[PDB]
Amino acid sequence: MAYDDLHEGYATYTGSGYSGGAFLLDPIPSDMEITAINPADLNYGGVKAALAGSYLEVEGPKGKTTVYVTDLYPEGARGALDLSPNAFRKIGNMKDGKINIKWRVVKAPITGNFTYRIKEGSSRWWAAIQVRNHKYPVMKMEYEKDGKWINMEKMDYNHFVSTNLGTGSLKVRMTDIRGKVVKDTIPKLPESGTSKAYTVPGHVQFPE
Repeated sequence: MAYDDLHEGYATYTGSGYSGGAFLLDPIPSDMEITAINPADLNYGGVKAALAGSYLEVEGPKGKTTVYVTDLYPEGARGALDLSPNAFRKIGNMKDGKINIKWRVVKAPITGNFTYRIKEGSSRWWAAIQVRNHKYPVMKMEYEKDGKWINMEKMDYNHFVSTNLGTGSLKVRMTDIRGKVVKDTIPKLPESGTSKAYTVPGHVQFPE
């Protein structure tokens, strides 16, 4: 109904998600509080991986904490989260196995601008571009070509994808879950698909 509405569900805990999570957000600091998220809640607004790299404030029987969303919780029911143990311990008893929670999307406790990650295989012909360090969920990414703004499809693996992106620097614009839009420019994509993924610095952030 609204993006920041309270969700009721359950949480278990897991050690997965620090490395190899579905949203390709590595490296994740080993002491970060993180979660995997069920697929229905993940795909808010009909955007795949809408909530990938979002932060959630999660309340359990013992208190509240904030977690970075790094992975899919496969087959997870609506409302359900698979927390890292450092997060789970803060809000419940690990000996219970599974606890009732209430959670909502919150502003990222971060500083600085976006960083972009260009997936391996990317070029001006086909590219997958991830936004990192974003204050709110990224719902939309578009790039400019011949004076037109082209919408990029967000994929399950938390990158936006297009083909035939054109030449020169890539002018992009990002829309958050509140509908705030920021514009940035990324250097030229390679002329042949890259063998390795790489990151490039961004210069903008969603407003407070």
